[PDB]
Amino acid sequence: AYECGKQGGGALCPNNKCCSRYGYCGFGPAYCGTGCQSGGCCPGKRCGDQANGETCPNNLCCSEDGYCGFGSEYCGAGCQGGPCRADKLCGQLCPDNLCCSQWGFCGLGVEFCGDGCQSGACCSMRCGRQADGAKCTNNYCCGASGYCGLGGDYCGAGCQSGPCT
Amino acid sequence: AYECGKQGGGALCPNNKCCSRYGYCGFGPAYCGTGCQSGGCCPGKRCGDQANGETCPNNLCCSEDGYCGFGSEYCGAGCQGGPCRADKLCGQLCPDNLCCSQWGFCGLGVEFCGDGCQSGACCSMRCGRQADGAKCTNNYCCGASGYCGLGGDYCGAGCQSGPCT
Repeated sequence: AYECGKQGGGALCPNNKCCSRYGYCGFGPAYCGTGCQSGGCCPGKRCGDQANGETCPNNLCCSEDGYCGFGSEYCGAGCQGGPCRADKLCGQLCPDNLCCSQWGFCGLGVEFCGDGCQSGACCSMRCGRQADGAKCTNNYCCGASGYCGLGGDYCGAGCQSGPCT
Repeated sequence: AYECGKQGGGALCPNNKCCSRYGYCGFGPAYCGTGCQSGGCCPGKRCGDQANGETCPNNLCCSEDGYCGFGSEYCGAGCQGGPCRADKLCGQLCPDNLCCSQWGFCGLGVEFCGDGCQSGACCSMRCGRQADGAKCTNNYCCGASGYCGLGGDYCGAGCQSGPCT
């Protein structure tokens, strides 16, 4: 029955719905208030230096004061995680599986994850006996056919390296 | 069994993991490639004026070209959705259940969703008998105790107004 959070295998709700303390999605005090696991919690979940380096779920911004939300108070000056308005440098893996572009910036989409992607959720990174025994970054699995990724297709049968099985 | 997407009741994967065409979370082409439902798809899902107004899952930014991603190419100049670097005004709902603050800006966290929140995922907007018959915004449900929200706690038993079941 559970939809989200610890009870639902770490799933997130869609469209910023709060995951209640019991593992169901919705809005209002029962979901977003005390015990809120993810989504648009009110107040925002603690993050960053104020929570042992935890990032915000759902790609929220971590404010200077270590709360998760959106808007200039969260993503602007002093933003310490998520989609901050400042460019995010990398070389230092990107947080939350963001791609480190050829040019050393974090993001998602082909400009970041496509050709020249260094790390994170790259589109097509080669590994294993297909790529000279090359290793995957981010502790991803090398798949049977020599692509880096995660999930059963890469970590399951024929997995060459990384956290197989 | 299913984790995400249509098969997983619309749930999102954590940490920008891609939801495969079969409703499982991971990275690499099997998950992020053709049929990718959410997460860090590559290429990014179509969005905005290139997808009938649809917004990016997981609060990704919609680029001016109508692709979902993060970084300056997506969130910066020309961004048409998600956590764009530009402030977003409201008064005119906010997209993706973002709160419209009393000052008419979209975001999440207490500065937006707390005192004076006009619409979206407000922390504690009163409604129903307890608020002299006041209505909820966003087609939310008014719960039995007179708070606006969504999910079984508000739309279920005791629901006063909005799309009760």
